[PDB]
Amino acid sequence: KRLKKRIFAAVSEGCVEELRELLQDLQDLCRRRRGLDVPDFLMHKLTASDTGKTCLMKALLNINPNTKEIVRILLAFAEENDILDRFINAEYTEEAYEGQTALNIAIERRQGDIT
Amino acid sequence: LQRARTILEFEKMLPEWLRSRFRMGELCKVADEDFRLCLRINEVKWTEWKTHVSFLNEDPGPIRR
Repeated sequence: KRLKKRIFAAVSEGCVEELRELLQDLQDLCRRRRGLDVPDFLMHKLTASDTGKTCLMKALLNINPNTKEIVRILLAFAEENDILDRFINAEYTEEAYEGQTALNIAIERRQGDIT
Repeated sequence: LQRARTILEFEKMLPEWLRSRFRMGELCKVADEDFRLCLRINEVKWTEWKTHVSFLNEDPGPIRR
């Protein structure tokens, strides 16, 4: 169940219902492995194995007139498992355009409101 | 026009297999089956400050790798 490819799709379109079902599913899978990697494994399920890109970086790529609700529930998920500081201030680590947090995109996407 | 008048004639008197690949070749279109049509890359400057809806990639400068 490649949930990453599902949720990278689901933010590319921006269906909040499809996103929420992905959100309920991955959190339910997180509760099954409540061992030691409760900040680590969830991050790796958000982290691109190539590029370091999270869903949030993918989110600010494709603009959408639904995205204010999209990011909001996404951050509510980030605060839910206490990962937000590691999540938000995560940067591009694929050493091409490196050091790029998604905050960079938010000014570049001229969306100062949600920024 | 006159240097353009020349340059095709050299190519016209070039029946090789055209090793001089002058172009990005078969670079894919947005159409899911049409991954064809060799393309070009060019550069634009400051006007029309706005959000950009349509794009193709995750914005590198050259191609990746």
